[PDB]
Amino acid sequence: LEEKKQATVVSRPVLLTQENVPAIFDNNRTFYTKLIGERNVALEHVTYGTM
Amino acid sequence: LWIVDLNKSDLERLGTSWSGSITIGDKLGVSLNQSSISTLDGSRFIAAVNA
Repeated sequence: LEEKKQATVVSRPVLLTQENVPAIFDNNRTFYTKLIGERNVALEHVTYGTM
Repeated sequence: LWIVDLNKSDLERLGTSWSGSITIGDKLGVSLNQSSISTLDGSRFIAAVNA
């Protein structure tokens, strides 16, 4: 068995304030993917957090 | 204020992956990919395709 794996991910938050004032941004989506089978049923998922 | 979301995803899956074992004269046993002979003696090698 042999294989070659390659993956990229590029993400960016944007936010604005005034000057000399704090601000918070945070975010977390959950990305699902389709495991093969509908009656033979299962899922798998990864949360992707940012702050 | 205006919430707005856009989502877009596509995914493809194709190919096979093999496993199983053979036997020769009750003298030698060749197995492919972790198929233990301690559970199988005459069950010949199988495949699995996903599309």
